[PDB]
Amino acid sequence: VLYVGSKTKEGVVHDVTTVAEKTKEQVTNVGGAVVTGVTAVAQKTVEGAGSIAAATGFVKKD
Amino acid sequence: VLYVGSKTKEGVVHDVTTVAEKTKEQVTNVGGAVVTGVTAVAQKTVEGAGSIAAATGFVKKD
Amino acid sequence: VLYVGSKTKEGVVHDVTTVAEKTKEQVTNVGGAVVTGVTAVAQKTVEGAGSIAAATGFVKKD
Amino acid sequence: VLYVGSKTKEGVVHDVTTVAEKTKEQVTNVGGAVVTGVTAVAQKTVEGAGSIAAATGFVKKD
Amino acid sequence: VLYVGSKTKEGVVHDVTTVAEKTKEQVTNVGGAVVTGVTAVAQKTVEGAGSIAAATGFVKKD
Amino acid sequence: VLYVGSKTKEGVVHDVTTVAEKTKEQVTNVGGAVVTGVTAVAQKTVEGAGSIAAATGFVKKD
Repeated sequence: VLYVGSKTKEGVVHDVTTVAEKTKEQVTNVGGAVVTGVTAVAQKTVEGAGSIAAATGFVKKD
Repeated sequence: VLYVGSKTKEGVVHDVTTVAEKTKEQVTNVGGAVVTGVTAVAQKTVEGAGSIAAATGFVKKD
Repeated sequence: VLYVGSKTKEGVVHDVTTVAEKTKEQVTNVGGAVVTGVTAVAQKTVEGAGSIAAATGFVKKD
Repeated sequence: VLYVGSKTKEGVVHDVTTVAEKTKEQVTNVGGAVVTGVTAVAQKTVEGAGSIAAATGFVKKD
Repeated sequence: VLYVGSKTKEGVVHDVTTVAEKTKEQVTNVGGAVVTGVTAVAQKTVEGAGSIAAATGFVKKD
Repeated sequence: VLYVGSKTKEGVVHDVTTVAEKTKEQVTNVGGAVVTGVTAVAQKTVEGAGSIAAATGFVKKD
């Protein structure tokens, strides 16, 4: 194996643009999970049994 | 293996731009989790059983 | 293995830009977790059973 | 005018790959110009009368 | 004018890769110009009358 | 004018990779100019009349 003048990009996030203007936003939350923002997760390896990799807005009442 | 003039990018986040202007935002939260901001997680390796890698807005009432 | 004039970037976050102008933001929080800011986590290795790697806005009532 | 999370690329050259293997190449040159290599020119502005912008393999016997 | 999380690239050259293996190359040159290598020129502004901007392999017998 | 978390790249050269292996190269040169190497020129402004900006392999017998 050999790379010459190359580029590898395993597991990335880029160029996320969010323009929000003139916004009203009310939220009442009891017990649950409210997610209103921007999220960006970048993982190469996530190993494991029962694992929860990159949860967002999660409610687990086991 | 050998890299010449190369670039490797395992597990990265870049170029996240969020423009917010003229914003009102009210939040009442009891017990739960409210997430309104910008998040960026970059991990190469996350190993383990039952592991929770990069949770965001998480409520676990086990 | 050998790298010549190379660049490796395992597990990084860069170029996170957040412009916020003219913002009102009220938050009442009882018991839970409110997360309104910008977060950036960069880990190469996170090993362990039941581990919680890079939690953000977390409520655990086990 | 305003750019948000943008990219401008006025006048560029990129991703020029030339693989040459097992090559014999003889050149005799008298008076003239022999050009056998790879060239990449990138200019934003070249102004002027009679100007010669980015000549390659040029012979001028005025 | 205003740029937010932007990128401008007026007049650039990048990612020029030339792999040459097992090459014989003879050159006899009398008076003229022989150009066998890799060249990369990057100029933003070149102003002037009669100017020669980025010549490569040039013979001028005026 | 105002830049926030930005990048400007007026007049640059980058990521020039030249791998040469097992090469024989003979050159006889009388009077003229032989150019066999790698060249990279980066100028922002070159002003002037009759100017020669970034010549490479030049012979001028005026």
